[PDB]
Amino acid sequence: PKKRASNGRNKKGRGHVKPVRCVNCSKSIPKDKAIKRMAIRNIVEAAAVRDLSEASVYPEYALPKTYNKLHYCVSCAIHARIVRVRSREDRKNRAPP
Amino acid sequence: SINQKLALVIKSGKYTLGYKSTVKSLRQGKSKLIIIAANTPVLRKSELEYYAMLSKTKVYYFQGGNNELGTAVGKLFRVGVVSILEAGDSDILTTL
Amino acid sequence: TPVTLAKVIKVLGRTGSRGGVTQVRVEFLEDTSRTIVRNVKGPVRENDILVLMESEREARRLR
Amino acid sequence: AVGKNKRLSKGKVVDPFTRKEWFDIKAPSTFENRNVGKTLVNKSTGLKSASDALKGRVVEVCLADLQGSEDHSFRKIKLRVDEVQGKNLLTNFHGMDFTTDKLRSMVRKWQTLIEANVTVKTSDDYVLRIFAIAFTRKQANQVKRHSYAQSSHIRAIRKVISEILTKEVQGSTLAQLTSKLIPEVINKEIENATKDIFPLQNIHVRKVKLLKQPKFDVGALMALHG
Amino acid sequence: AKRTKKVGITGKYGVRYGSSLRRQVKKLEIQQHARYDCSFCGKKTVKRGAAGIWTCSCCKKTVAGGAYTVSTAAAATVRSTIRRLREMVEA
Amino acid sequence: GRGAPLAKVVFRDPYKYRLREEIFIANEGVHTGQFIYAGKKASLNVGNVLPLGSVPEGTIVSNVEEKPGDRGALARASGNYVIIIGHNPDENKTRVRLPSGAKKVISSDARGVIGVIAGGGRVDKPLLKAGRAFHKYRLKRNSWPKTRGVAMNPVDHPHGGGNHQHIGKASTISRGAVSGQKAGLIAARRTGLLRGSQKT
Amino acid sequence: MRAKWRKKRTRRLKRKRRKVRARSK
Amino acid sequence: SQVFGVARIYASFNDTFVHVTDLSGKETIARVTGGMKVKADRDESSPYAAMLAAQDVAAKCKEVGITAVHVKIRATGGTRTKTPGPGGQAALRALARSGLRIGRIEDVTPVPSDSTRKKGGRRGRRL
RNA sequence: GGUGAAAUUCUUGGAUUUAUUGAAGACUAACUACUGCGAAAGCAUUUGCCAAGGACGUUUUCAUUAAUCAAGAACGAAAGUUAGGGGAUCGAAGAUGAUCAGAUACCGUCGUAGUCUUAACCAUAAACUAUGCCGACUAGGGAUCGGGUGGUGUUUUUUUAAUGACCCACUCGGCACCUUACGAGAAAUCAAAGUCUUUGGGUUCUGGGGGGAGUAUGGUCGCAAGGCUGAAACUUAAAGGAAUU
RNA sequence: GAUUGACCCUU
Repeated sequence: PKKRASNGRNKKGRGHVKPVRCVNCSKSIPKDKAIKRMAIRNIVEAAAVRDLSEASVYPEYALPKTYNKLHYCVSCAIHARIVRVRSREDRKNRAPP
Repeated sequence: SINQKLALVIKSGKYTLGYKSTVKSLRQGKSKLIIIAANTPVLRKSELEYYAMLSKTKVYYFQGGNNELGTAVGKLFRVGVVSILEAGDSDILTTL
Repeated sequence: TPVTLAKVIKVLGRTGSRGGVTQVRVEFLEDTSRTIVRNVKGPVRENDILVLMESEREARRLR
Repeated sequence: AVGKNKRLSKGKVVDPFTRKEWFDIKAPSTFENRNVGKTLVNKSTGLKSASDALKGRVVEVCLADLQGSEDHSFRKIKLRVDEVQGKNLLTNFHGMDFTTDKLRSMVRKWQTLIEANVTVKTSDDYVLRIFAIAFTRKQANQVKRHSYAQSSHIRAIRKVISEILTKEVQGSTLAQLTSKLIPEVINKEIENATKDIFPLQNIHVRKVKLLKQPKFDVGALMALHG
Repeated sequence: AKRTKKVGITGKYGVRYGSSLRRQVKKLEIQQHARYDCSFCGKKTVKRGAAGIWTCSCCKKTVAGGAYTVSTAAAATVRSTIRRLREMVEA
Repeated sequence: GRGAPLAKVVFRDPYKYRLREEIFIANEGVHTGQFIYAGKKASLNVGNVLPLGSVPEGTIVSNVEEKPGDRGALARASGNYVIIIGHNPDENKTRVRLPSGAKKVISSDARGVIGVIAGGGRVDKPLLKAGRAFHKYRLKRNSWPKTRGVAMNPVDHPHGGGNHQHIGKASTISRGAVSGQKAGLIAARRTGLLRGSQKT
Repeated sequence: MRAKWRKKRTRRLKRKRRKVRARSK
Repeated sequence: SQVFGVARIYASFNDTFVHVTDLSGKETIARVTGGMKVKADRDESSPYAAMLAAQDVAAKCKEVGITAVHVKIRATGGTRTKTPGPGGQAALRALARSGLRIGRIEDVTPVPSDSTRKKGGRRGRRL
């Protein structure tokens, strides 16, 4: 039986989507089907901020942050709990928390 | 485009094809422009340039061989040089 | 060995697979507003003093 | 890892830091701060010629450290050594490159990224590639969530940016291009020449790189000019 | 129209030498016996004299080309990369 | 006997009123009536004879001199070329890639024509015939046909003899062997079918 | 048996049958 | 005042390189890794080994003379994880606690625009 | 460098790490979306050229030229095949270390064919929306793409004509979405899978319990691998479709 | 994300 009306992906009017390699296992998955997430984090782990501020030469330093996009295959995303199995009624919740 | 302007000059204005007719018209001073194919011999191209400098005629170097020049002019043979005597309805003479 | 004295300011909660250790946050007597996340093998409660052989490490999450 | 080397001496001590000596790197005149740091080299024996052995190197220095300004902390400048003059060797422009954090900050979704590149040559025979990055922006009072461009606005923007960059670099020497690049005025020229096509925020000119260089130029002018 | 289904010019070898060898020979023999456009006079009059020699009957011009074609892909790529390097050197 | 066409190029004599004709190895694209420019300041065009120091990296050169002034030794067979891997201006030496994949460091003064040798693809055609092989070698040298040494008598070859046609001992022969012994696979590092490519 | 492997096995049987019949004829 | 070098942190998985070079990068000082500090092959990327190596390089570069560094953090990048390993944060923290002055922290992990091919097969690393 | 601890491995003739570079081949990241185009397959760096196409606008022209379609054809992912190029990466085969009772598997490092192109084949896919095409009609909407009747609604220029773009009524044509049932269905679910025992708008294809079997045989296309057409004997009471506890 | 392979009888 059809589990999802989207077929577990996001592809209506395409036919084919260029694949992406998973960040954990390097499994090839269609780009639209991935569990892509955005990781935007401080470079100093938010714990050594005091030490970096006191050891900085330059005052009022910007303290940049790192930006990347993690593309998860379905298996790796479920395993690492980026997403999880939901009840059937609330599988339809497109809204993130 | 150059091909569209050349087709318009073919349909409306006056044109001659070929080295001998082009040189004769350059001698008579009736040539208003000359288009020279890209693969024409350098000696013939330089002689045509000398004639056009003597008669104050504009020289346009087509971006193609004699086959492409003939196709642009609308013929099914090779054209090395084409002299435009008058444009009529095109702007090929007025521009460039 | 350089020994540093720190006092627990909040017992964050028990952690570890068997729960035998407790994550706490400790404040240093010198350099006010300097706190470090440490772990406890035995019991630990509010207002408790502390000896650390080294203090340049943190433990953020355990699973 | 300490003792896993199955072999350590296949073929079968002086201190390199003691054997090395310090130099000083001096920026061209186009930047405010002259001293940009120090570098090492082995002492000049008869078979190494430390002078030219070290004259062929480059240093990446932040534009904020070059100009003493906060608003240049997201730029870097490549400086390539050209002369040595008594432990105070002189450098010249190689290429500006943006910062990873800043580029990844201004690349975001629900908007269009526009990239252009031009390989125009200067008046003094420097061949350089300039990369301009612009971003379509959400207007005021707009309710639509994305505000993309329309792939013909993008082409027109790339056309005008290429024309602007060619016009600027043609006629301007490398020093003049650097001197008008620090004030990022070409960004505003692009903003003004584009604003009638799309709003297009964040017109920072991205990296510019030196593809090729002219001759040695070692005679009479860089004393005053760098 | 067609007197042979597939052998083509290799119908002179009959049944000898093996079908695969005859097929390779067929490809290269069509190539070497074709008439090529002259880049100088614009007429399809360039023929192979010997391996590497390609003469145009009209303009009386000899060209150095491939063994069985007037121009090989190796030569085309080499001339493109030589153009690229030359332009990079000049500017 | 040569698979590549030759070019007869005429130069002027700089010191005497005379025409000097040279016999070049034709590169692909060279034609009659073409101008060839040979020298240090010659331009990076197919058919020119620049030095390796003048040519840049990645240049396709042919008839490359092994030593400056030997008038061409390397990459002369049809379809062959040399890659300019790099330069080393101090103690001027150009590193090049040879048609066999070998790295060679040679002088920056060694000359070489630009392009690939004409007549390429020649060995892509089957000869199909002992007659074609006969005519190929009739004007190269008397090296054809080849009788197998295993089909001779023991007097005629190390492989001759036996009640079956077999080599008998290993066919890999030492480099230190002698004339009359060096028949087979001389100083072979390995044998058999190899799973791989040249990889330069 | 997975249907892909059953199909591959049937292909192998088919080509073996073809070879045997070719040998006989 | 301050004399500047470049810290050049490379926090891969199963190792962390912390090696300070000159401002040009052509003259290195104290190329030290967590592998040289930990015995077990599995802790070559441990934060403890990273901190140890950072202390070693800071001490040696103080013996050399450089007092401040510009931090260039780099993960394996290319087709690899592109995220920094456990060692880089501990390495820069250890430099700061060792007292080397710090300026211009930047991550320089090689990010491919259309990489060649990630390793692992289309079905991935089936573990 | 690698792994859950590890070990074929490279390495004080300097390995990995850091120069400034250079070459090659591949790819076209972030922008990138319940977004676009194409008949599907598929298609994501710039400029130019070459022809093509949908939608919209039209108080243009023709005038039924149309819908679906046996035969007959065009294209048709990947893998594969024949040659020539190319050959970085990854990598059926294979080499090889490990866990293992065994491991010619998963995991590790190499690694031919292949992966990339040029001519020629192949003609298959869970080629899927598992939903043929054309036409009509049936609760309502937050939105979006290409147009876009209109609203003396904002900016640089002149805040006091004017060639932007956005904001709101809103037609039209698309990719899709959001809550009972008007209805349908075995249900899952479906604005079509509705307007079907109140059964007929036109038309093509296909199926008739499970296996044997996509087999045998005969054709036919293909270099081959194989593709298309395609059974019977015999065996069998279930095999299947929705997850109700 | 290790090694947990197997288990002859009716509605």
